[PDB]
Amino acid sequence: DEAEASKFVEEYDRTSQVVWNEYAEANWNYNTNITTETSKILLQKNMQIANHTLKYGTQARKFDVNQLQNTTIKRIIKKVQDLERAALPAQELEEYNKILLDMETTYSVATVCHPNGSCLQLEPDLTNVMATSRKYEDLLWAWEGWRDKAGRAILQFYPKYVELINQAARLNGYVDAGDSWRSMYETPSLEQDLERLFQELQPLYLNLHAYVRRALHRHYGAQHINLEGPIPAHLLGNMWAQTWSNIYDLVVPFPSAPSMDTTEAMLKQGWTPRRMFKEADDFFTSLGLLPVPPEFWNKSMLEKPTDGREVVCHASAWDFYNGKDFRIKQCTTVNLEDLVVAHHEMGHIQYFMQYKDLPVALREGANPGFHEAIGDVLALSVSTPKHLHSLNLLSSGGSDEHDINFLMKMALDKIAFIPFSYLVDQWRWRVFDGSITKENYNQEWWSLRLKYQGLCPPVPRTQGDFDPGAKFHIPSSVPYIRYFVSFIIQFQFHEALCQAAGHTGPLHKCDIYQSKEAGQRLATAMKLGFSRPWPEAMQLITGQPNMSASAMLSYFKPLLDWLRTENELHGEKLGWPQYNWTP
Ligand SMILES: O=C(N[C@@H](Cc1ccccc1)P(=O)(O)[C@@H]1CCC[C@H]1C(=O)N[C@@H](Cc1c[nH]c2ccccc12)C(=O)O)OCc1ccccc1
Ligand SMILES: [Cl-]
Ligand SMILES: [Cl-]
Ligand SMILES: [Zn+2]
Repeated sequence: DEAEASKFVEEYDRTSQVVWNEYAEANWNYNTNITTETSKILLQKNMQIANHTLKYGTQARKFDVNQLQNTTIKRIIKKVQDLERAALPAQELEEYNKILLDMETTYSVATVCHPNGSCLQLEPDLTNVMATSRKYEDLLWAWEGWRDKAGRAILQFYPKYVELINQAARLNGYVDAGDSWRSMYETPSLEQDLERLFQELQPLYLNLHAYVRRALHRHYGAQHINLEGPIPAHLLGNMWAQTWSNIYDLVVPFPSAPSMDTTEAMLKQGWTPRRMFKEADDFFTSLGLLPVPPEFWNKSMLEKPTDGREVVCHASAWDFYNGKDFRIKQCTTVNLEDLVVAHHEMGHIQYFMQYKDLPVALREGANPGFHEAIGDVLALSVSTPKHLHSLNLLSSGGSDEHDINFLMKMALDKIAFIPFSYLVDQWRWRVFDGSITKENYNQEWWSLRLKYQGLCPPVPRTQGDFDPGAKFHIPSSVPYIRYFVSFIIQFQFHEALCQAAGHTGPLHKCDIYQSKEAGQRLATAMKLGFSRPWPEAMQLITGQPNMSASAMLSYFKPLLDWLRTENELHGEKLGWPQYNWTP
């Protein structure tokens, strides 16, 4: 029993390193150059990894996990018993593989053109229209156009995807795919936990929603904005209305206090994509944390290719499973937004390197949310006026008005995201559990878009529309609740790391730069990887075991007070009692 289990673990680990390393590069070649050849080679490398997973997964299932003495060994074998997609019969496996590939390619090659012959890709073209245009009709063209081309074209694949991913999940002992996804957190109370955490941030979100709805009322006209209704989903400076910081100019609390154009400030002093990752590297090393290998700089795709290549532009960070080769792939634009994104990517990279000496089965974040949180934590300190001024991207800081402005900028990004990141997998769990059918995909999406976010589609939805398909993580099959957890827990990390750094006074003024006390708590948690249940890693960073929104609420507390006063003086109905309103 016990000695065979130890040998199995070792054999699995060394062989997976080879098989997963070979898969990583084939997958990289498809991502950095979408062709029919790299698509073929990947689908073939899917079959080799499936063979490995099946061989070792079948053998792991003959071990009684219950009889196993060693805790680490027992936790590995149990994980290896989950074949995931490899549990599918050969014919379904290759269909599910082609489906996943066809959804990725469809999303990534989608363009939106005018009759004049000019066509727009999502990054950077449609993305810039969403962020900078203040014309109702232009935003609507980019918003509808993206959903017409990407969303609609994903719909032919999705019901077959749901069937196959669910089947593989049943074959691994789960009730459905969303059940398999939720189990990554190892928390039976998970749904309740997240629901409570969502309700905690309701008052702060409803007040932000009401404040911004008024500002859109000012700008876009009383005829197009309902002050008791949902906000049209194309007016928030982002394609999915998931973050609202790009319309900051429309909502500035104190316009008498102008802040530098951080983007033109980056362009003015000749910031590059390379510079942005070099600065993220520096923030990571300032904490006493690992620098990126030299190899990283030679192998990563830090900017969008210009040699006429078709790519997956939605960013990702890569582990090639040898402990040396880690890469980022980003279609980077020189702005504050992608500087924050670069840090997110470098936190994934830092995580790979921190747990690189664990068995591969344990080479994961404490939970998926821990992995998304790490780069966002540093980025919170980066985005402070103090630190931005030190990068020469600002000129100051000080007055309670600059404070409210900075906090508003932060809330338009962080608070606005809470209902959205909660939504996606609420929709998807109900698609997976069978309660939402292909008949109700879209209607149920907008039902939740209304309920949680207070948004309405600017144009009524017709038959054949599949608006979830216009969002990366859906055709790409990436779980989303990881980002909801991340946004809550990053402020907990921030609060506790600020305490270690000896920050007194308001949390939003904290800048953990160069703190070896902050660095030590992240490194100690990250080195665990997936070895222990996550409340341990949570305890190690924050001195306690639970997820809480209190650290986030504390950070925005001065904004909540300002929003309440400001909304109360404008007589705003919080929420959307007239929910059925459509523009
Ligand atoms: O890079 C990814 N994952 C990403 C996307 C991906 C997943 C799977 C296959 C292919 C690609 P991303 O989250 O970095 C990633 C790439 C750019 C931002 C991130 C994102 O998606 N964010 C969400 C949420 C979001 C909105 N605004 C922001 C701002 C900052 C962070 C997140 C965020 C989004 O909808 O785009 O995976 C790293 C990893 C490997 C192994 C174990 C654990 C983690
Ligand atoms: Cl949508
Ligand atoms: Cl997840
Ligand atoms: Zn991420």
